[PDB]
Amino acid sequence: NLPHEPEFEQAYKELASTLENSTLFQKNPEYRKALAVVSVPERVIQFRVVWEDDAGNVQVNRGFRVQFNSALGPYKGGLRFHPSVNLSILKFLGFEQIFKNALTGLNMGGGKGGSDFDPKGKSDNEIRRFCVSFMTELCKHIGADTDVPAGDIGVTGREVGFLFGQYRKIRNQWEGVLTGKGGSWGGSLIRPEATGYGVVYYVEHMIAHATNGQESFKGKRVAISGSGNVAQYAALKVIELGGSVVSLSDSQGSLIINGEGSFTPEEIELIAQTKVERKQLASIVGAAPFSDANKFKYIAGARPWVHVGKVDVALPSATQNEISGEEAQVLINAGCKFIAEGSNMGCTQEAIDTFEAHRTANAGAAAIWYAPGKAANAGGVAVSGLEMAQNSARLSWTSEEVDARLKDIMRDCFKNGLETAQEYATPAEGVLPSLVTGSNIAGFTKVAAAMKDQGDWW
Amino acid sequence: NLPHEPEFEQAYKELASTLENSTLFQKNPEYRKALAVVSVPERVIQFRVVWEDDAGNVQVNRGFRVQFNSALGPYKGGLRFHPSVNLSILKFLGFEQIFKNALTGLNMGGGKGGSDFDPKGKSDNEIRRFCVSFMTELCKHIGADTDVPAGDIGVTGREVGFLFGQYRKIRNQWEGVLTGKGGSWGGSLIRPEATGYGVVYYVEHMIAHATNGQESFKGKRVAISGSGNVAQYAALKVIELGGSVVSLSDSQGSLIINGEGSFTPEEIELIAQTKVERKQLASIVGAAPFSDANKFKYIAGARPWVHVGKVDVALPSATQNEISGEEAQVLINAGCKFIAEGSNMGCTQEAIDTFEAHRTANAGAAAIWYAPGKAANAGGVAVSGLEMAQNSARLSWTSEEVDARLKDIMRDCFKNGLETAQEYATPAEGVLPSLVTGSNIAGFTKVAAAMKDQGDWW
Amino acid sequence: NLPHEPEFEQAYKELASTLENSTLFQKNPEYRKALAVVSVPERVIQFRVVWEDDAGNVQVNRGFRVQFNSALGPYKGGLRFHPSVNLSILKFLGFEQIFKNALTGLNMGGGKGGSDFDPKGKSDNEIRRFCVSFMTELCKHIGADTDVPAGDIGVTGREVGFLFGQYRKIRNQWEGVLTGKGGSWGGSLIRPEATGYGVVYYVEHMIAHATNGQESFKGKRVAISGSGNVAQYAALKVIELGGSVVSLSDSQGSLIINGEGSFTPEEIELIAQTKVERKQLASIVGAAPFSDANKFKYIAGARPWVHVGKVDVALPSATQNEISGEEAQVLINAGCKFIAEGSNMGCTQEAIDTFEAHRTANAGAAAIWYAPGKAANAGGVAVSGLEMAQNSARLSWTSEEVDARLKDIMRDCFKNGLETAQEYATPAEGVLPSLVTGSNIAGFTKVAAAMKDQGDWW
Amino acid sequence: SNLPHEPEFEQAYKELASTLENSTLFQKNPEYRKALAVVSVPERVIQFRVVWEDDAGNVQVNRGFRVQFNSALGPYKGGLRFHPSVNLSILKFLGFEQIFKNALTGLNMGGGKGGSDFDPKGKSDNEIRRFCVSFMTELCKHIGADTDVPAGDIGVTGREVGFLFGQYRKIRNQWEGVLTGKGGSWGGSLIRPEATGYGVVYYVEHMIAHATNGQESFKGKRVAISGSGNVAQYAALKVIELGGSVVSLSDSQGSLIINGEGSFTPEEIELIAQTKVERKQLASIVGAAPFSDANKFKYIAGARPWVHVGKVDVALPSATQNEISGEEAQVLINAGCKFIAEGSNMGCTQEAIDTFEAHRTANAGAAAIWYAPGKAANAGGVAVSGLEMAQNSARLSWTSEEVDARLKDIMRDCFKNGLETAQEYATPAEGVLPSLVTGSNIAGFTKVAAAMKDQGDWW
Repeated sequence: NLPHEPEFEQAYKELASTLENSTLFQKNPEYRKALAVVSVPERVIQFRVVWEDDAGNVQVNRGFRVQFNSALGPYKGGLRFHPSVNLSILKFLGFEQIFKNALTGLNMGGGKGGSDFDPKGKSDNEIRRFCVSFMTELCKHIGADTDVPAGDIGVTGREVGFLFGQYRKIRNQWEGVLTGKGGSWGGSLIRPEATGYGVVYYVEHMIAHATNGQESFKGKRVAISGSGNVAQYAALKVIELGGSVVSLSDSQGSLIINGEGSFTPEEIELIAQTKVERKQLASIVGAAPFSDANKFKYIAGARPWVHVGKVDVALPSATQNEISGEEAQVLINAGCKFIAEGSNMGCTQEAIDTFEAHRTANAGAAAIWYAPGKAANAGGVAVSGLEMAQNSARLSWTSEEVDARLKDIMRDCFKNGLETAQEYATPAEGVLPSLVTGSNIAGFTKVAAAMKDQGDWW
Repeated sequence: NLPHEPEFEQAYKELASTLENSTLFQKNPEYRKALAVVSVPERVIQFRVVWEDDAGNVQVNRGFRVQFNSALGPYKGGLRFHPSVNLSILKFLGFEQIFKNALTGLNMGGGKGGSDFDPKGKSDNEIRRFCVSFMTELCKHIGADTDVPAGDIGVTGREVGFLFGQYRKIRNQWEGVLTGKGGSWGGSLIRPEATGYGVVYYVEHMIAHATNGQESFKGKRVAISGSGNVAQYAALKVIELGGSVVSLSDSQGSLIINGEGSFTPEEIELIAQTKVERKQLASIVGAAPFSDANKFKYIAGARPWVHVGKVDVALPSATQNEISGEEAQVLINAGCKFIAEGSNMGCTQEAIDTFEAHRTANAGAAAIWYAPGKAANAGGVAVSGLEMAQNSARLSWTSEEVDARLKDIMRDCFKNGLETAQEYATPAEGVLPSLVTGSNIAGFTKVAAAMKDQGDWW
Repeated sequence: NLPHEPEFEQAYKELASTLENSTLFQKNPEYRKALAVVSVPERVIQFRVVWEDDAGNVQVNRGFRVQFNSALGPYKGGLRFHPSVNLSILKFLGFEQIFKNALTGLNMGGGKGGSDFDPKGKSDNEIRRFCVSFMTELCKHIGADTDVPAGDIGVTGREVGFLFGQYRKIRNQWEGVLTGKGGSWGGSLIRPEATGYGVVYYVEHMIAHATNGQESFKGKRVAISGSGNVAQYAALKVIELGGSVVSLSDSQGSLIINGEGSFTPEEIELIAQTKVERKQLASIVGAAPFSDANKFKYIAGARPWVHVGKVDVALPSATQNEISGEEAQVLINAGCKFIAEGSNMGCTQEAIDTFEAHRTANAGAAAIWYAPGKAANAGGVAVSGLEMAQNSARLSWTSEEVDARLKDIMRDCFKNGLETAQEYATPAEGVLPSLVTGSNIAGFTKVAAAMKDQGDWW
Repeated sequence: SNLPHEPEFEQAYKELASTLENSTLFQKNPEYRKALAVVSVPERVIQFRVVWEDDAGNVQVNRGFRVQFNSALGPYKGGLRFHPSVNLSILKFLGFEQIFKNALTGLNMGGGKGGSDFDPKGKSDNEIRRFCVSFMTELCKHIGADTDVPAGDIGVTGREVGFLFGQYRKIRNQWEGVLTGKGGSWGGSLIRPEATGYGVVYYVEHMIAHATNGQESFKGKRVAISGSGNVAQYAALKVIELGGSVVSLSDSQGSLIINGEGSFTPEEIELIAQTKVERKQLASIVGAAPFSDANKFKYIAGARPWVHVGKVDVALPSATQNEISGEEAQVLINAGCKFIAEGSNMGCTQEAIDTFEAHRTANAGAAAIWYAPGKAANAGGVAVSGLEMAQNSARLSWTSEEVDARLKDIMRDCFKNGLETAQEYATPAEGVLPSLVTGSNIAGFTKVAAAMKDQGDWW
């Protein structure tokens, strides 16, 4: 009899239902066996981790690595360091990573792990001492051809460092065992720009499809939210591609372009610099260049969607639930034909249905086409693939070579949605398929077809 | 004393007798010692396989992996499941595969394995359990840096899958350990088009050498027998290069182009469909577009060769023994300058002799040039290389890349045979070198020299 | 107490010095702790080697692998068979290899190894037996991901193959375990040309920076000394890039041009022909094409430098101490702006000094710029990385691809110097940074930061 | 070849070649001269940087060594020393010597030594632990219960062997006899703390029986022991159990001697032991009973005991290395001493051994002082190491008597082997005691090089 894993049970249940709400089990009833086999993890290793504080007292924590599926590649997925962390939670995140990884087209499996060690308040020494203990046991079960972890909440560049360093010390091997590594020791160019650029390349593959190769980002006006990695870099891509960034935002208010024009790459770098020193957009409007009142209007308390006027593309990249149902409709009245999430769960369920019913009711390129986070924002995941690719050759690509390849990888991710929705939720003649509905299913179907080829089920 | 291995002994003779009838041993008489050493296998694992049939009974079969030579690369060669299988047979096919893999210039060794297990009348369930057991032992002695098997008789997608999955299960590693793998779990694009395209690419390099790069496939008429995947895809690549595909065939008869012109790509495809439907060419000529008497002429019970008129290239891609002595001479009467086996052993010994006695009699592009199977149709073998390349970085290539690279590899195959005939079987001045001789020796020399470099012999 | 290690102790002291003559320890006084930690090798293997002579007597020699630092990659570096060999000498060379290797940008650590085994006067059968015995133990501590050794004094192609083959037999793996491999069994194209081209490309990147990208080698008069492959392949590349090779020279004398005009490839192939036959430059001047006193002019005794009139670029590539203080001054008065080493210790300390004190005294493109051997002749190292890169996919590149990539590695190498010099030895405005100082620090800082990232020090 | 200066080693090598030359060996077996050049180079030496962290959290660096010298007879056996004077030279020397010593036990046990130059002096248990953790993280690659089984030495005791053991088990994930000197509940052996001390007395008591044609034993015998750690403690106790008297112990600060004719008692030895636990000195314990009593005891500051005990029969140096020189050798000759063997490693300098072996040549019979070398006589602690492995493999914990019975046997056969080896090859004049030094060195060398020849090491 199972224990209570409510975080996982729901993630399980969300998948089942979307597979049932589709033609997948009419055309292949035998894929209920796939769901049954796939949702038991292949392997879970739990381990005590004993580490020492700056005072010398003993401290105990629980370390986990859920290694869910490896049919399409080595186990791949993040490490989480947070006092909430437990099996139930890492399964929920392992499970989903199978299918979000699978959706990219790369040869990557699915897993997640970490510990309930709480890095808040700890010194860098304490972190280093814990990482060293964590990796002393974890080194046994990973490797560049077996399991390739990465970062997540409370594990970034610094901890990836400590973990890589101790893997090496024990294993006597330099290899792509971890991703999100430093640039001099097997890290990848276009990592910081990965999620920003990846969203833009994805939407570009949507445009060409809907417009039969006739239109692109060029000429288009693009309203964007947020000002961190994700917005900055999606903004820079629109610009290089001859488009128009017409809005940025932070949590206190929106900076939008007055009339026709865009942000320039010079201006975006200013906004970055102030986001490094953690100053809010209202603080830079009093000086040049943002003081120009003919170009910029700063609106306080406001998300940008209602203030941008006529827009063609919409890119939330700030937080979750930053587009409501009333903002979805205003976006539709404003002529916006495309929308993707740079941020995870960026659009509310209300707004999602609003985009999907509108798509449903408008044949072709009169529709507003929506892309969920799990596909459009997988540029971070894609570039991890390319880290390992380069790590395998022990060689650094150029920033042009990674960038170009990143785009191709968002095409495969685009294709996987497009083709799976055309097959399992066939729209009417004229109508665009559902990239959301396609993208919740494609991960499962690639992985289950794989599992059957390999005798994991029958 | 030695055992009886007629299959191996026969193939060992043929190579000795190729090698003796040349200058190889007058320049390097010590290379006789390489011959003695190379033809004793580096390693051979034989093993019992106990497996359960659908009725609950114990079944016993013999498992084999002959790992012959690894000087140029790790062991490369297929698995065969047929009741005929035994050490001698595998030692035959594995010995050959050393030299025919070597001939490509890719870094590949030589081996062969499989079993006396008979897939005839076996449920897919019985196949899976045999594959799971056969792998349970085979996994100890193989691995991507060590020994990389593939398909052969009785082993294709189904078994390559079951074998891969069980390897993954025990070894806990995702890697290029088998080839002919699925598209989603590490197969290469251009896998089906690989033998057809490779033959066409081999011929292209014949044309450039033979005319100094004044000619190509552009403007030439190509006779092609066969109408399965090799014939199909060779005809397509010909058409892509500006060539005319003037014939297709099957066991019952021939479909030829009337006068001048070519098959189009949508005509190959229609044929390919009706081939999947298991119906013959004679049955589609009642309808359009093959009912056009201006364009097509069905000929029952004929091979295409005498009925195509004047022709530039010929591509045997149906069966063994489809060009007789009479048909070689008719192709020579019809001005055909290039003949190359897409099918295996496509030309009968008299056709080969005819073509060789015509080359010796005609300096330059006057001569008909024959290119043998082991050289012309190693494109399935070459894309096995490109499958492995990709697997390593865990990154799919494009069609455009895999395809580009195949031509490169077929250039190397061509160069190896060409140059080896200039050196060790030197034709008179202005007369083309022998690609049959070249290609039966190039293998041996590359390995023998490499073996020496490595202290395998001295 | 630590043993007397004079050659290592001096090499440590030189670094500690060049690190002190900089802002590095001001800006980061913690990095002194790196110099401490880094300068004790991660690991050393010493081992008895017992091997048999042609008479059948047991002979004993010592074998060493210093695995110094593995932060930027797996250990990389040469093996040396010379009777001087001890730990101290290999410690010295390994130490410097870590920093030389980091300079390229590539993911290579640093090591050295070998034995006191004397090849001088040993038969090719004894070398082979020692290699087998030697590699029987060493196999245990190297591999394609741990340590990739190579050649040095006493270890060429022949020895390399003997080492490769015994690693194959034991480990039963074909991998990129060594570099300098035969072209059939994992070699790379552009190996011979590596140092010569490498040099030229580094000077092309210099030009580019020092003329804000408007000049290249196009139009430039280029002084070369030497006439072995290094000068020859530097001279072919200059000419490939639209530049003029106006001198070559042997130890006996110098062949130069009269006024405008330059060496042609074909004339270089005659100097290459007659340098294989061990004959001198003075001998070939009797005949055409060199006998043409209008184009060419042989000067016995002399080096090129005073006789080549006005010149732009100066590539010493013959033997040590070949540019004195005074020839530096003449190179300066001839208008030379660029000078690299292809031959190690090509410039004398006085000439290095003249070049730097000239650079310091002449803002911008008025300066002569001196590039040091460690950065300029990193071409053989670069291609070592590219050889491995190729062995990780079992797929060899074209000459043109290895050539393109050798260029970019030389760019990274330039960058690393230039940027480190801009940082830790800031030049005055308009003055070029010191690449000698650049390349001395850049190695250490790159390896030091990575060690901190990976918690090897704190 | 360039070769580094390893003075301690080179000397131990040359002296072995000497004692083997000075005998009928290489005439009867001239091919063994080839084993000489082979044996004396090590099979494998692993060096490694050890990086660790002090209580303030500052980085510290140290040098790690394991010398794997010979393995023909067995897996590499021999201790770990943590002392600031440690280098490859010293470890090669201690390594080399460990080979023949382990061969003399008659258990299938090779030779080697390792350690670090980490000084435990002044350092907290948390620092040592953290040191052993980083030390073992690298060493775990090159050792194993069928490969290399290290042990204690100066700087490494039961404390450090626990720390090291536990980090092996973490990384490698096997519990095994990959070390010795272990605690009684996690693979340890009974009699390990007793073993060296017991071993030397056991050995010496066969010297008595032989030299006295069965007439005498330790019964009656006054025996001058040096040192006051575990070796001298249980050596002393073994002499008191066998009817002898112990008339001295000592530390680095001084010697504590008997007055008149009595002995140390187990009661006293136990107190001296608990004093040595806190690591207090012999000068700190003579100012209250039972060591005040100046009719039984006299405490001497700065002195080794030898001149102060007067007339002695046996001498048992168990303090530290090079504690006996020619001066003291002659002092023991003049004291009527007839038997001497070291408890401590390498207690007698070459001068002592030249003296003792000159003395033996000169005087026939029971007038000779007879010296037993280290490799033969203080192999009791290392014999019991082999039995610790035996017991880990057997997966059982043998009784005190069973181990003792086996230790006993081991030192018997070693004495026999040494005695019978010299008798065959360095044959004495009539009456004259045969050389235990030349005999023990041959018997081991032969066993090693003979096993090496068979295994294709030399030919």
